[PDB]
Amino acid sequence: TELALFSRVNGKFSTEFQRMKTLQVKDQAVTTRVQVRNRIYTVKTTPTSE
Amino acid sequence: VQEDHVRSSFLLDNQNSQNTVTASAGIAFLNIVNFKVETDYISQTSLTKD
Repeated sequence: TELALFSRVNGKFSTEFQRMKTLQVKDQAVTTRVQVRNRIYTVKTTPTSE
Repeated sequence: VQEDHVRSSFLLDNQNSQNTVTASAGIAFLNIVNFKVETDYISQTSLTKD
């Protein structure tokens, strides 16, 4: 600010603004399935075959 | 004979900080009838981790 009635009447407003908005989302999904089946039903050769 | 296990794990974080700094002035009656100074400053930080 400034004022006077004799020699020095002025005005000033050196207003400033600095804003910096930074976001950082970071998502990481990971799925891993493994599944295994087994069956048996056995068979032998007869001990007297030719 | 059948069986199964489930093991969920859920770990969440957060650090939501803040700042606010302000200054001021106002030396004004003599040799300068008016000049005013004030700065402002605000900072935020919000970090979530799950």
